[PDB]
Amino acid sequence: RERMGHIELASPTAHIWFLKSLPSRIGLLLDMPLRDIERVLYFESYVVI
Amino acid sequence: MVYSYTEKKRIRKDFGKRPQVLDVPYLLSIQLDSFQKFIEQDPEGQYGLEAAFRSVFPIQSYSGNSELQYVSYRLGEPVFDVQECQIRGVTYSAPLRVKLRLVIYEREAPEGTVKDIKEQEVYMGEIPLMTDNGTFVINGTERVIVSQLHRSPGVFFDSDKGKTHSSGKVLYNARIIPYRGSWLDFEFDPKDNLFVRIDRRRKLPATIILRALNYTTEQILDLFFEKVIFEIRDNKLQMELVPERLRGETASFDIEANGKVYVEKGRRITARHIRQLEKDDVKLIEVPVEYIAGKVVAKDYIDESTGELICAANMELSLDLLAKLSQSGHKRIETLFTNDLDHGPYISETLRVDPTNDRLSALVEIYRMMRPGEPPTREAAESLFENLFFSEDRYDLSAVGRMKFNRSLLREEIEGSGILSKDDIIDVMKKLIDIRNGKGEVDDIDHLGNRRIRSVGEMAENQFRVGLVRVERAVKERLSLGDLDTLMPQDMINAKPISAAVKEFFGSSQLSQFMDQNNPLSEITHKRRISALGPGGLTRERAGFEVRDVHPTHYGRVCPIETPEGPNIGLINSLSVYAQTNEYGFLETPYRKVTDGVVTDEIHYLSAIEEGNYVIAQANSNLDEEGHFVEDLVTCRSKGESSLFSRDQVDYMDVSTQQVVSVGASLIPFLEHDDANRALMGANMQRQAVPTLRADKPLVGTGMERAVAVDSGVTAVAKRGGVVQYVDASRIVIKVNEDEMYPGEAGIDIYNLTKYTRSNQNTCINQMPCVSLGEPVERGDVLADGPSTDLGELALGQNMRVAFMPWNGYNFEDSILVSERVVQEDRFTTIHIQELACVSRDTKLGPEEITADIPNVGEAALSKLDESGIVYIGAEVTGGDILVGKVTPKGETQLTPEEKLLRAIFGEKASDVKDSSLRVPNGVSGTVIDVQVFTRDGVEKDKRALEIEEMQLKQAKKDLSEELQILEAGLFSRIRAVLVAGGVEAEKLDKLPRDRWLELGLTDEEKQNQLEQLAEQYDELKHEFEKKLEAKRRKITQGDDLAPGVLKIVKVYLAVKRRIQPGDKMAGRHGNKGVISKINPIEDMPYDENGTPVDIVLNPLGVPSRMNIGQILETHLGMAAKGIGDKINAMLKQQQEVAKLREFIQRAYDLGADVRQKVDLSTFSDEEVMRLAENLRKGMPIATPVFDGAKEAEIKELLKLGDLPTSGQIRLYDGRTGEQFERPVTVGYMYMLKLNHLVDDKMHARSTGSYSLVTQQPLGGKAQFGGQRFGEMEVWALEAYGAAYTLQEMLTVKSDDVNGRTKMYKNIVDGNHQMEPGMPESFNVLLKEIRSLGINIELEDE
Amino acid sequence: PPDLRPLVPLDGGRFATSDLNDLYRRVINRNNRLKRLLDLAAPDIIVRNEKRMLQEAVDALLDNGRRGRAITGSNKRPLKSLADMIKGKQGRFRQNLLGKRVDYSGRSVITVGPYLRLHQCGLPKKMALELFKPFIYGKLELRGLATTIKAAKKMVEREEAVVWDILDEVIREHPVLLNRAPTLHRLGIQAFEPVLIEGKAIQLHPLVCAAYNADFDGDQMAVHVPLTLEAQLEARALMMSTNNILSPANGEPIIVPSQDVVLGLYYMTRDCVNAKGEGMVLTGPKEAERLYRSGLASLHARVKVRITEYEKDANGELVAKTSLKDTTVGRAILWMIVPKGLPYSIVNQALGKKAISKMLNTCYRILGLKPTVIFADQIMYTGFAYAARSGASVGIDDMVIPEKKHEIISEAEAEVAEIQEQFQSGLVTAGERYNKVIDIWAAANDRVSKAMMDNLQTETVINRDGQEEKQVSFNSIYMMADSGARGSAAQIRQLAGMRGLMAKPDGSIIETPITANFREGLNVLQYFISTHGARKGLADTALKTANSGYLTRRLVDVAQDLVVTEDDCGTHEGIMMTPVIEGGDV
DNA sequence: CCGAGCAGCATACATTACTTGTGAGCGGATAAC
DNA sequence: GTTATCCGCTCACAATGCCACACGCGCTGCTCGG
Ligand SMILES: [Mg+2]
Repeated sequence: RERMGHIELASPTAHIWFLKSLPSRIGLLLDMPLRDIERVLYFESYVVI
Repeated sequence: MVYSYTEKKRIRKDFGKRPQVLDVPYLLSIQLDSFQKFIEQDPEGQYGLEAAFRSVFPIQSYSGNSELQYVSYRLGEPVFDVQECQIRGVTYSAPLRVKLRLVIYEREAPEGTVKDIKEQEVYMGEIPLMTDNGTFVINGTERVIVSQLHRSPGVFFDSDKGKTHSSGKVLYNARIIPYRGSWLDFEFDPKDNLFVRIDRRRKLPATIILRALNYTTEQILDLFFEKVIFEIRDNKLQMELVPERLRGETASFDIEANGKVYVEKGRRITARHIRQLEKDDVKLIEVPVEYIAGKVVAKDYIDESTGELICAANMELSLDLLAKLSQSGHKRIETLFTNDLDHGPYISETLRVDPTNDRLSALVEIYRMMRPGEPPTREAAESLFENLFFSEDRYDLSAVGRMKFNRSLLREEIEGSGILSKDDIIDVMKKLIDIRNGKGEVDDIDHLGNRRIRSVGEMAENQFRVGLVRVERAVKERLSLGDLDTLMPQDMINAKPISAAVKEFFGSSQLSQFMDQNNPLSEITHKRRISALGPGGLTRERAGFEVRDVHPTHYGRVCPIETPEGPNIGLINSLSVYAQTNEYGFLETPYRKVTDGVVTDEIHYLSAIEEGNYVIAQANSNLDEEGHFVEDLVTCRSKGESSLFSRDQVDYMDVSTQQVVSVGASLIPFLEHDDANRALMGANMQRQAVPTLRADKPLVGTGMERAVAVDSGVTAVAKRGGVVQYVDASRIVIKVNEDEMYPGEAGIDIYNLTKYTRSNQNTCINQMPCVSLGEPVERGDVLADGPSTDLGELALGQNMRVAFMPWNGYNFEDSILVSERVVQEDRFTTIHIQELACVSRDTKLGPEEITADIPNVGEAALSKLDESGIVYIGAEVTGGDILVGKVTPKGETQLTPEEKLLRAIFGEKASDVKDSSLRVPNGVSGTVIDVQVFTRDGVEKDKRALEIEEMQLKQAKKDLSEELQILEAGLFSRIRAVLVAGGVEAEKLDKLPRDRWLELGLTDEEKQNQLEQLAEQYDELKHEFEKKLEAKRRKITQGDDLAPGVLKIVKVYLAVKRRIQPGDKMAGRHGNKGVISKINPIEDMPYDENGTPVDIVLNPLGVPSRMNIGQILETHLGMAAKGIGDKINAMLKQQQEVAKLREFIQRAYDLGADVRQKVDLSTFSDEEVMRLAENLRKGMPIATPVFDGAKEAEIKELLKLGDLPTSGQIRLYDGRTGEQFERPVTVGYMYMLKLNHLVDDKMHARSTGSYSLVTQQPLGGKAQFGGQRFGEMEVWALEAYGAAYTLQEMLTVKSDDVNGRTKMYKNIVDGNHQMEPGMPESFNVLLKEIRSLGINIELEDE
Repeated sequence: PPDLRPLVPLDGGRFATSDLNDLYRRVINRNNRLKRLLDLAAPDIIVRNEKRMLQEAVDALLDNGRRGRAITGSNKRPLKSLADMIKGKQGRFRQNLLGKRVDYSGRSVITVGPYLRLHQCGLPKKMALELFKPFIYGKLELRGLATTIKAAKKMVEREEAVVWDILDEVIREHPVLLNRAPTLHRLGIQAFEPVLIEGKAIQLHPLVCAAYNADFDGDQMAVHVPLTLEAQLEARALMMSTNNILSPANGEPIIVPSQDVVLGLYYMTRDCVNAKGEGMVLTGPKEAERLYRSGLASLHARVKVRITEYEKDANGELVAKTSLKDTTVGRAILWMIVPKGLPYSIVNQALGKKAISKMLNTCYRILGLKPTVIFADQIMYTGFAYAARSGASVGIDDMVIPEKKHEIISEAEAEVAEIQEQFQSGLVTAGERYNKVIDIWAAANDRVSKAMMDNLQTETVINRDGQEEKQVSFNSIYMMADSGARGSAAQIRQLAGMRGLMAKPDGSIIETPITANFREGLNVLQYFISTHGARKGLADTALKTANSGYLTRRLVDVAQDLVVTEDDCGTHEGIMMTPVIEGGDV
């Protein structure tokens, strides 16, 4: 009833709460419109760093 | 004289003056009819299976020139019988086969085929038939599919009354809904811009779709406006004028014409001058060129040689551009007619906002809108738009819907295509634009003219077509990839999806549900019940306070008084008594045709709108026996309202008073004396009634009881009249007369009266035979009363002697105090039957066996069972005992084959025992009455199974043997008649038995041929009956379908003679519910001066608040009925002569003022009068129609017939003291029901026990032995008081903190009420759930 | 953790897969496949799409809401994500944390049981024997009647003749909690002392059942047993019925004798002008009681009775002033219940319902609390007693119709007829015509109502030693009304007199009203319109219940913090309370 | 050669579906310097 | 033109409590199996 498990994700992944909970935490934290953030999370864009 | 043999037993005295003209129709007429239009081979292709078939067929390949089609279909008779299907636990399915012809157009060649393959009768699943009572015997249970009331497909125009934009600019939207497709609609933006929308997509300025249909700006502007011409004459541009145009609004200058001046240079031309202009017939008006400012031109004008366009189509106009263009022509300047009130400029604004310009741009715009992000080609968008509509398959208007549409636009041709059309779209647009202007009018949705019912057949064929289109796709792709000519049309299609769809519908539907089968009335009202929920229908969440309210057109088409109280009022509705679905699907009600002045007895059925046309009279309009209203300003209803009208103004009378209410409310005597708010709960309580031991007629009925009993199923009604040959307590055997019989089938027919059998509400059903032995019966007469039925009359409760007076508060608020005499006579003791099923799996660890021995329990727990391991039929078990009888393979993973060899022969069945045996649940006692055993074929048998199968075999064999006996009797009569008419055989065929008959001999020549005939047909018949006995025996002892790893389902039944007790819930028939409070001793109830006590004593303070005086009136009439009965009892105690008793009864039957029935009491046999009187010993049953009830004066006269006081009030006496109550109290005989809210289903408590495993809390539910739930509001209350410690202990140590609660237990058994609380494991579960998310939540250190 | 998402089994091996395991399997499967792809040279677009799919699956697991759905196989419904196990009416908060199911309780259906005292409450033997089981085990261990716990379980299983004595002992003062299903306000849960009864019903005092807003239509009630000592004493001190006698909302008394006793007392306090026994002198109330029970004097006849009404001249004293007041036998009998406090003027009146509330209020004001609860219980007892002894009974011939109703209705009919003719004669606009029609109809309705009232309330014209005298009616109806026992005159006139106008579904008012009444017949149209109104009302109730529930739930979760901590904030700013004046009266 | 487990599948599609009432972030039109 | 301003567009997010009862709860063609 107590012990928890963990999954070593084979690649990083977003946390659906902080992405789609108005106002999106990531959006305000990055000064980036949420639409572009969604378009780059789901692999249909690019972002220069 | 018109009364059947059933009626002549107890003919109910009938009040009511209105002469009924139309007998109440077959109550279930909806359901069967529905399934009829679903199951018969309709050659018109309009509806039924044919409809779905011809909609999906003919399929083809990927245009691969290989087609499938159906020739016709058929339905083999079901393999089982409705009783056998219901008891064995299998649907009452019917195989469905169809003639599939497959053509293969070889390539390359034109239309033609050398490769044809004709595979008939392919087995595409089985469909559940509808029994002759409208139900659907699905596996085990008996479902009923309610009809669903919903928006009719078509078009309608809603106002959207200002709820948006807070502007009072009400924006009339208009929508078109198909039957199978994507609906469409238009809206007026608050900027007066039309906006087209597909079902729910991004809004689009409507005019775009116009270009989507080969329509340029020119045609679009032409089809929406009036061309005001401007002819450039020698000067002044004399445009053509119609007076109402300039009538309009403010004028600007003088409008002189033909020399004279007709309107000065003023403003807002007065109607007088406009009429004067109409007189003068002006065809042209000299106007200044400056006036044309807005005036956007329609025709697209170009220059004569420069190629370019000097005047586009619907761009604008302006003086500069006008002088710029008129240097080429002109002679015909066609502009649009604009006006802010009529012919409003609502299309020009749209074409302004319209971004596109060309048809292909329209296609690409609609294509992007439908599904964004796709490469728009010509073919892609074009095919998408030609599939959105204009496609027989992807869309259909449901010719009923085509009628609704085609009529809502005032067109004439009712018939029409089932597909949209450009003219239809532009007509809808024109209608909507008119709605934005003055003319035209919006139409509400709750009006029955727009809400159609959808029966079982229609929804069934809908689901069938849905399940069919997917197998169509599958067979198309398989025909594509698969070979052209090698196959046989029996495997490219699979019955799996068809069966899956139809079975998931009939079994697990939002609409279908197990029948409310605890009462005949409940059964009926649940069959003819109209719902508004379900697929394609609204839900109770988004219902809205508007829909539930009754619309003035509900009168006669749907009952307004019967509807479930609570979260769904008005959604669920009971269909009216005389109501009847239309050909298209609307609710048409009968009406009496009124000629000029006379009221005919002819009837017409009318829908909502047809009735709205005429003016309808009323049934309470007292006639004059010749079609004439004795009044003049008769009340009437013309257009959804009530008003007075003269005698020569009506056009249709109501058929009968009862047509306003449902069959449910129809059973409420003196209904019109009750508040609707009470009659609702009255009907609803009447539905939930419960059958008793000795059902008995209700003294005050409404005549509808005979019809509702005989039209339901619970009664075993005779098929063909004749003589009752043999009656028993379980079987009936009738010998039909010589007229209604066939060549074979000597005439006997058998009715197996279903004895005590479970129901979907765990209450008993039973058909005791009502007819005696040898009494002749006619066609369609009740031969066995069902549950809560008496002599073919619906009889739910009992006629209890009640009195209205407070009794020491034992009936304080609404309670009820009864007499122990009611308990002693078992007037209310019901029977409760419940089943318990034990399954025998086949675990991969090992199979399941039902052996008698149990490894652990003592002798007691194995005493009830038999040698096989099942209880005997009769052991009065109690909660905890063992019904079966089952052991399981417990252990696993030893893997010592040196011991496996031991326990494979020496311990073959003593290795891994475990007593997972079916015990009766804790609390439920009773008697075991029946045991069914379903054994999976292959699994060998059990002794009890063999015994029950042999018993069933014997029962079946008895019928065939009795039929064989009657056939042999006829055949030996034939032989003896042949072997006596010559020979001669005189003292042989009487003394000599059947031993040597089939081998004797008369003279050979022809009589030996007679012997050949009548002695070879003998053994031919014998062989035939042997064949059919073998067939029945096969059906009895064949396999049983138990799919997912199960071997033997053993079902055991338990019966309880559930008595009455303080705590049950009883009610009359007027919503006067109440909890029974005390079984007061008989010597304490109030009692009349004649020593008779009173059974029930109600509370009078319940009448004046809940204003339903009807019951009291009923009660009065009750004491009338019993009165007569009492008097008759006198005539029956002393053996009074039959003539005198007949005379008295005859005086009784004709007491009303002017009653509809006139029985004579003559032409009744001097002994049939005696049987009738004996049936009337317990009181004269009285029929009072719903809205033709007996007035109080008739009740006074009836009481005067007896020796009872007219006031209906008698000086009582307190059984305790012995002194009389002053103020003589009311006492009568009221009918009283009993509801299955009985106390033994609610009272239970929980000290300790099991707990939920995910959250360590006690379970919820009486069955799970769980405890009550302390809810939010309970906690808020508990903490409202300063009950800190109470709330704390109720939170932690009562329900959670497993260590804390075990400590509390161990500490409270030790006489110390101190708690050691902690952290409720529910909270730790919450911690672990949040922590399972990315969130980190901790308990702070300090 | 695994246990919190348990794979619950079935009778065979058909383990019901909790959707959490399904989501986790989906995600871990994406992860394993993606790792395997990462190892095999990673075709770039392939691994791209695979990471996208894994992101989608993880999003669905954390919340199935956004990004479409993740529907289970062949069961067209979304899967409970983690958030779905926290939010909503089934989330852990509103489902298990805030309100958790209790293992130590029970429920049943409530009868009346009008004999028990105000703090007592009925309890079925079965329910008590099931609830107090641990206490019974403890008591048995004490008396040594069963040394082992399993022996005591067996003894309770057999219900030996000693276990009932034990149970009766163990609850002699042990309180208990009774609760109604919708617990709207604080009184929805009260504390009583149980009394063992038979059957399975739960008796409860009628007054508190008027407080629970509990009828006897079969409404069920839940029981609870406070087991720790703190909780027992807390229920005894705080939520015992003899503590809650004023609503926390208004300082009005919640213990109001509702019906069936106000009728009783009202009948006991009236005055027939010529009743058997009128004109005597009684040496006291007990004398009148004996004179009545012996069947010599009517329950209500004017007499001269000596009465000793006590008083409190100085604070604490109780003087007695033995007066000789003109009264009736009934009032004198009732005087044997007032507890040495209130003056005689509290009884001498007709003593309807508002009068009973006033009497109880002034008794709580003068004498304190304990004599007031005893006095209220005595009132309830005597009210039921003499109500039964009265035999109040409504018959069909009780409700009368005034002999002008037919005439008034015919006259108003002539009026509306000539008005409508005037309209069709072009003398008044249709709207003002409608207005005139509804106006004359309402006027005729008021006429009929007043006529019915003036004929019913005083039809009793009796004579004493001579000619004739009028008096307030003795009709059963209007005795259930004038006393305020049940129903108002508005419902009476809607029963005997004309039913009046009725309302369209939209809210407008039909021209032609329901000229008929309940005692007479109702035509089909009239019943139809009444049904319009009734269904409007019922739908309104069925929606307002849920809406008000949501409202109060929002309320209690914005003020749930307020607790009075400080004893004196020490400020000077308040509001200027002034009597409200809407323009008319105050 | 079909019976008994499995792995990732909106069944592939056009599924689909009127108003629910309210707040709140957001993108195209808008006034001003 | 731009910079800040505002207004309609679309999406998230709530829907009384209990009680009881009922019903159901993947599959399926690929995969492991003889
Ligand atoms: Mg209630």
